[PDB]
Amino acid sequence: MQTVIFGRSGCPYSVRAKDLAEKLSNERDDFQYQYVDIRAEGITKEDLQQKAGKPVETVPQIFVDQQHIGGYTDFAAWVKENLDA
Amino acid sequence: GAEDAQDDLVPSIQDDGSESGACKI
Repeated sequence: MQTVIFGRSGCPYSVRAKDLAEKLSNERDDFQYQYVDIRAEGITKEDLQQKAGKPVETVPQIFVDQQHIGGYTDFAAWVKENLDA
Repeated sequence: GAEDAQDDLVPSIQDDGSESGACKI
């Protein structure tokens, strides 16, 4: 499992979304987590929405096993569908 | 006159899925 995060270093809710993946990475051995800047790196929600195939407006901006999965919102609901299911 | 602008918080910090935050470059 590979989970990739676009822009931690820029806002607290994006950090919380990153931290959720890192927290899961702490909890298990299957689950690997990756952080990539967008505000530093010169990337934006206009780039991310094209790559993802879906018009995005705001954060979070996460991908799981190379696929777009929102982040803190999607990820909490996804984690819940496993651990609270 | 001379004032400060403050935001009240009725909800708790509960960790479960806020979908937005307008963050970028």
